[PDB]
Amino acid sequence: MVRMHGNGRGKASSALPYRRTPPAWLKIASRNVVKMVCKSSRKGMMPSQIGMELRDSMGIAQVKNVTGRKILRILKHNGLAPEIPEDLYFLVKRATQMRKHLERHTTDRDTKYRLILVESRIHRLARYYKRVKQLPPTWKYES
Amino acid sequence: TIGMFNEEGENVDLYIPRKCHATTTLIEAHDHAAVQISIANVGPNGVINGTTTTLCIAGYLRSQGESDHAINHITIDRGIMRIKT
Amino acid sequence: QPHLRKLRKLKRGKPSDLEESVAKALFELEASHKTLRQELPRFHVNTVREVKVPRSKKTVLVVFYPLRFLMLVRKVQRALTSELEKRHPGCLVMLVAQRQITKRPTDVYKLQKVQRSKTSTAVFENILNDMIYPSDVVGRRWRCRTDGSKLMKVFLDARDRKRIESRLRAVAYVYKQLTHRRVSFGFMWNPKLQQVSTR
Amino acid sequence: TMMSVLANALRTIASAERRGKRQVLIRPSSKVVVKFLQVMQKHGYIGEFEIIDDHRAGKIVVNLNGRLNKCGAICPRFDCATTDYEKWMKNILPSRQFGFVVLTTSLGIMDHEEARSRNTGGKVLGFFY
Amino acid sequence: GFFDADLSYPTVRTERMKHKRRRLVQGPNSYFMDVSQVTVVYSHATTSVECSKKLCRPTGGKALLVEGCGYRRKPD
RNA sequence: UGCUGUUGCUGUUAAAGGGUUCGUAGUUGAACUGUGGGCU
RNA sequence: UGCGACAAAUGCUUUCCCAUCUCGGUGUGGGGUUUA
Ligand SMILES: [Mg+2]
Ligand SMILES: [Mg+2]
Ligand SMILES: [Mg+2]
Ligand SMILES: [Mg+2]
Ligand SMILES: [Mg+2]
Repeated sequence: MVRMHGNGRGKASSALPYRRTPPAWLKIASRNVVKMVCKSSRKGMMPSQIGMELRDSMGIAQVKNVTGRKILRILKHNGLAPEIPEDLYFLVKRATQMRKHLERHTTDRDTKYRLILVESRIHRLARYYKRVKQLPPTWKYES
Repeated sequence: TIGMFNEEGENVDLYIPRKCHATTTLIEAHDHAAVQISIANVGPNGVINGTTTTLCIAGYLRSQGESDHAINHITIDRGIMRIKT
Repeated sequence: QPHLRKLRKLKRGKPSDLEESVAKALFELEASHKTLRQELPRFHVNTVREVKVPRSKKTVLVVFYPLRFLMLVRKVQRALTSELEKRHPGCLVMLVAQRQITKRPTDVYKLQKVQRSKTSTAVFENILNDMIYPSDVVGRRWRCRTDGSKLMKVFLDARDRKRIESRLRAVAYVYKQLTHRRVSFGFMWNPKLQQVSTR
Repeated sequence: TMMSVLANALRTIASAERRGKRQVLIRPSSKVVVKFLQVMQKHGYIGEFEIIDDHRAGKIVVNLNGRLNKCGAICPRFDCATTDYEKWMKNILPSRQFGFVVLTTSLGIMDHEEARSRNTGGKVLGFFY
Repeated sequence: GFFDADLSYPTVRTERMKHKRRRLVQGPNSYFMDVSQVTVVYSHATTSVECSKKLCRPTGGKALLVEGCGYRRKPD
């Protein structure tokens, strides 16, 4: 979004605290936190969205600091991880919508240029996931 | 103690240039902007006792305009100048 | 006698004079205290060791327990610590979990398989957290002097200066007896902006 | 991107000394960088320094006396046998009376004068004088 | 002036003005509040928070609290 | 002859940065598992 | 199959839903800790 494929140089991001201990006023047991994570997944939420629900309305700043494990690790233990990784899923969805737009507007050359960048990003990402065996070999992206 | 000595024990240096108190650089023979300032020591009654303290400031520090700032720090370290109120 | 059940099965034979005294206190508390009565039944200690801090009056009692009960002890550490002090006047008690360390390998392939929680860096950090548990570390610095020495300083929150100030001399000495490393302490008001407090 | 942490740190120190600053901040830190500073500290070229922990690659604040003229890294880290010491002294040092070349050897990190006494070679890291 | 600035112990005036990732040690900017049933609300919430009605409105920065319910900042 | 430049050249105007991006071989690539201790 | 003894880096005197009904110790007369 910033550096690869473009000239952006933005710095906006979050900064985790030095003190990794949950506050005293938080009185939720670790078992119940794990239950809420798995419940939201069956409802259809992605790991990024799950962590924001707990942050916004439950007082849980970091799931790892309460339970000892990350959100995606919890889903893998319960057999709830997505078939393909989340960031690869969103990039494929974006490219599909670009291609559907382009089949009517054949002269939108700016969109055609952006489609080249997104598909290069997909192929780089797929190569990494195949090396660490998060994707099957011979997985291929089809335009 | 300061300078270059041969193995015979004699000092073989022409002279020892001044070393600045603020910049710790050597002051060369053709600086012409380096200065020395003498501040009198005043006795408890409120008059001078006949002794002064001397400071040296390299020329380039006076070109950047930082010579005034260096003087402030030095005087405090010597107890000549107070701070706060 | 029932109170010996609070010890490890190895030491139930010939307990030392310090071991059974703690055992009696733990057994008595397990049936009297309101909050300890549902955690204590599953708990038992390994051994108790006595340390004499030089240039001081109070002595330090160190209690070792298996790492299984880490979460059990952390839940009731405040009440358990204060309760034991009353039974043993003129002494200070610290609860330390017994951990093992795997020595650092020389071969690259072996180094990749080390369990990170068994490294000396991780173990010594957790031992320090045990001795000050109600408080936590808010900063840490290393001071490298010109003579070549390196001194480590740990900063605590100033909000709980009153509670833990008296114990810092004992904690520093005991930490050296268990790890053979030097530590020093300081306080920070507003640790977010790294502001240290002088008195 | 940043390829060498050691090269980045030494350039920061030399620049601060040239401008006459009293302290300088260094980031990111590394265990190789700390060893290099201790060698300079032992011979009296820098003052006291301090390491700050932040659960990441830390930071270092070092106090400078006015004695340092220049420090720098050598890239790539060439190999140096015991017979090559005179060659490197002749090329990157101001004189044969002062200055040091820092090496990494199987005995640790040390200056070239100590390495010669121990009769060991290694790889060149940098220099200072 | 007249005060020497130590890099490792900056003054509160200087350090307070810095960007959160430009401090000597980086840290968060947000916090938690409780409102009044009683619920905990993140200071920079972007999703919808329900009691029975919505309690905050998302914004480019801090969330906007509705009028007619008391709030209090939680410690730590 | 530092006018072939690894040591060790030049590229705003003297000769010389490709019209702009994507990209495979290739070259290059962030931190971390480590202060031994006691005696005269 | 039974038996004796000891560990365990993570609590089976577990979890889960199925239901059915003021004193003492501590630091300087006051402070802070557990408890009442
Ligand atoms: Mg020649
Ligand atoms: Mg030429
Ligand atoms: Mg031209
Ligand atoms: Mg151009
Ligand atoms: Mg590296």
